[PDB]
Amino acid sequence: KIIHLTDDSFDTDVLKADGAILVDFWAEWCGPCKMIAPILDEIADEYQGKLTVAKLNIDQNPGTAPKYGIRGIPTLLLFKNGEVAATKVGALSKGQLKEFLDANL
Amino acid sequence: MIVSAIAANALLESVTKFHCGVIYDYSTAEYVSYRPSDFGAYLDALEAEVARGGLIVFHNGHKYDVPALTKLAKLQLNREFHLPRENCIDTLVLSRLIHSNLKDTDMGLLRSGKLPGKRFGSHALEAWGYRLGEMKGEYKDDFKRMLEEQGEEYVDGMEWWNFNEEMMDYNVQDVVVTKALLEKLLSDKHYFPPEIDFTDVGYTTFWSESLEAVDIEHRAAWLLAKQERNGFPFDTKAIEELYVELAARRSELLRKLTETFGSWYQPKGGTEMFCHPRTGKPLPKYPRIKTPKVGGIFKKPPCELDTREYVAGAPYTPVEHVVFNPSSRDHIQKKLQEAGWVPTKYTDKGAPVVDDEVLEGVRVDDPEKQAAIDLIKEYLMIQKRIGQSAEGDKAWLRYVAEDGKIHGSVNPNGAVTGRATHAFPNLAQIPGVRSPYGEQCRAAFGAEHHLDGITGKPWVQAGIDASGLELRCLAHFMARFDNGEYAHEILNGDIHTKNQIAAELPTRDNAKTFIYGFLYGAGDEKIGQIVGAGKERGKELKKKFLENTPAIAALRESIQQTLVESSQWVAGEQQVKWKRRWIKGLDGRKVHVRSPHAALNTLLQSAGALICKLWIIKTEEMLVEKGLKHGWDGDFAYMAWVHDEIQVGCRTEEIAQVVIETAQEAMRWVGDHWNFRCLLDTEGKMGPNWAICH
Amino acid sequence: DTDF
DNA sequence: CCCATCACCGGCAAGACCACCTGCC
DNA sequence: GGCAGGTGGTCTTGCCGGTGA
Ligand SMILES: Cc1cn([C@H]2C[C@H](O)[C@@H](COP(=O)(O)OP(=O)(O)OP(=O)(O)O)O2)c(=O)[nH]c1=O
Ligand SMILES: Cc1cn([C@H]2C[C@H](O)[C@@H](COP(=O)(O)OP(=O)(O)OP(=O)(O)O)O2)c(=O)[nH]c1=O
Ligand SMILES: [Mg+2]
Ligand SMILES: [Mg+2]
Ligand SMILES: [Mg+2]
Repeated sequence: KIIHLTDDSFDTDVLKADGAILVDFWAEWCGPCKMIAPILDEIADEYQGKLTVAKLNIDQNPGTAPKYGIRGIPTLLLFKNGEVAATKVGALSKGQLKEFLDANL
Repeated sequence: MIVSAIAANALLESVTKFHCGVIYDYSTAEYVSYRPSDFGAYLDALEAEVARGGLIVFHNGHKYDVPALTKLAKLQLNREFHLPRENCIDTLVLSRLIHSNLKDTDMGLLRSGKLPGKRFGSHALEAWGYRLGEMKGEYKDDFKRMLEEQGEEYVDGMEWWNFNEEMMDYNVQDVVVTKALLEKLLSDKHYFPPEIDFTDVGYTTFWSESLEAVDIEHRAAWLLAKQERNGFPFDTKAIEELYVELAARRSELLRKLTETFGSWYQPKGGTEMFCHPRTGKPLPKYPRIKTPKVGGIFKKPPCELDTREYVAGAPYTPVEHVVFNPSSRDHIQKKLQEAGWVPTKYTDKGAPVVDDEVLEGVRVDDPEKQAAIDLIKEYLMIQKRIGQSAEGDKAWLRYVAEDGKIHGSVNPNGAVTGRATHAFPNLAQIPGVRSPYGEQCRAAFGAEHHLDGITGKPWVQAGIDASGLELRCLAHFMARFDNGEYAHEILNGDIHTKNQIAAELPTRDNAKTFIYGFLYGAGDEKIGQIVGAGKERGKELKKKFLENTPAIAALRESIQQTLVESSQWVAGEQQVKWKRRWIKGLDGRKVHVRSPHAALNTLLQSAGALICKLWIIKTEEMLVEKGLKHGWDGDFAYMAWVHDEIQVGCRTEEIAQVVIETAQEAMRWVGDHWNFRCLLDTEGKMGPNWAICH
Repeated sequence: DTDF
């Protein structure tokens, strides 16, 4: 359901994706990342049509993360036509994420 | 006897103006103040006391007040003022001697609440006045409040730039506190006989009737103060070029290491605890967290979005992108464990031990990572040399004065055993000639780097070192047990080369560290580490050397019977009943014993220190009585004293040869003075710098 | 006997 | 540490502290 | 303009280690 990005695929999957992409910069050792994971699994399903959820593990793909200045995780970057439309850091709740998306979509 | 204290516009190094002075005369029981225009009268009063064969008491006068007055007298009045050593008394020297135990005997002064924390184990006048109970308030505090009233900003030490009546008053308080300290120290029956009123005697009686330790300490402090003023001729250019070479090698090692170890993300910043989202239970397995208390999708009263990154309530782990840093021990442990290394030994705070011992032994699988471990070991040593020579706060390059010399500080009795301490910078921890870059570092310190003021020709260096000091002290104390057998055998060739061969050690330095590790109670595993083996060889070496000279055990036993009366262990500590918690030093002083297992080290390390203290005192005294003058404008100049070794600058090679012979004669004199049961010897070397004189 |  | 001892000093990493920023009242 | 909270520096400790005798 979710697109697990890689360094080589990020360009062809995020910055050129036609649609609206919500990229989650995470790490396996982070608590909040584990909290927002199920929320993403449901938001990806609810918004299937008007948005696409992608995930980039900052450990496995070290070339992409530095380019966006990750200073905290989980980092939610809403890309809109190759430009970062909105950034929100933290393990938001289903309602806080729904709000964030609806306001920027 | 008179008690005094001065105030000036700066430290000895840059003092240019005398502000005020106070003198308390025991014969009149009155205080006399001297303002800036009374400088000449003040000097006269001090010389008047010297003319009467009296005594002048200062607190740190040997190192500051006396030399400051000489410098200022020449600069402001154009007079040669030189108070003789035998007429000066220093409450700081006396305090460091009688009360060397101030890091433990100060606990209940602070637990109870009576001493301001910042003055803990301090021998300063403020500290001592607090303990005595004379503190009326700091002068710096009064100046700070006058400045906070006028709106002006305070700058470090600006309270001494100009004279004022507040400084004069605080000067009088300085003299009252110095008087209180003098009388509290003289009340110690162990050092000053109660039969004599040391505040009503001439200098000759003060030195003859008081304990020998008081005289040795004042003579040592006066000589080492002169040594500090002399400085150690330093080769600034050579160290600047070495710094350029080391920095280039560091850049290359860092380049190769960052090529091999890429950057990564790791947590940095979290102070909260991540807790379970439904139950609320803390989960301390995860890294520390930060939960924002402000933020949302929108702002407050078609509502305008809130573009700050956080949402109030949404936790997140703060992280940093980190490039490999070989100077860290966390990065090294992390990357090496990610390469297969399995840590064996840890620290009692929860962190694997990453030192040269483990690093030299770490074995991974990737050949590149294994080679990076060697780049790390080189980088760490390179960094040690760069930090000590140029970048550290106390780096040599930061301490070179206008005279091209490093005036390292020395606390004549900083160690509990009677040894001295060295700092700003520590000239007793310069890398040894047998260590990496040690020859260049040691060569940078040398008499050749000083050009004679008259002929302009570089001076020559004379280095003298006590031969097997502490082992000869051991032979002395155990001669009553072995009838002087070891004291005689010890001079059968070099003791360290004989032990090296006997123990089958690679170097003579390894034999020194082994014999001293063993003698001072090292365990089997420790002796193995020292020799580069295990606990088996440790036991072998221990029983081989302890069986050869069994009187060592008897000496240890006798020490216990004299100091300890019973003991018991609770938790990690030993609860000792002390029959007497001290050892009588060669000069009679009390030498605080910290722990029963270090009592033998206390006995031996104190004896050697006191031996060396009289040696450097007698050597200079013999040189002076031979017509030689001390100073760069004379014939010789003490440049450094490293426990049992001296480095003296000499105007000519002939003078250096005389210094070497005189140091040997002074050592034999010291041995005869305290009736040593072991012959004391020294080894001298003539040369251009420290690298060649050792 | 005692020395120290 | 079933204890080598005595010392100084360096860098890293974490807290403490402080001026000064947003955002809401 | 105050209050609460956040941000970015500077300073201070403590840990862990290396240098000498
Ligand atoms: C610095 C200075 C000290 N003094 C004298 C007078 C004071 O009683 C005494 C203060 O010594 P300080 O060197 O100022 O000692 P401190 O406690 O302020 O800080 P630290 O010990 O770390 O150095 O030295 C002067 O007369 N003029 C001066 O410029
Ligand atoms: C090197 C070393 C010395 N010391 C003490 C013992 C020594 O008597 C004193 C002087 O050290 P050194 O002068 O270096 O050695 P030494 O005097 O015993 O023998 P030599 O001069 O002939 O080379 O410092 C130790 O306690 N542990 C040590 O590791
Ligand atoms: Mg003073
Ligand atoms: Mg020696
Ligand atoms: Mg020596």
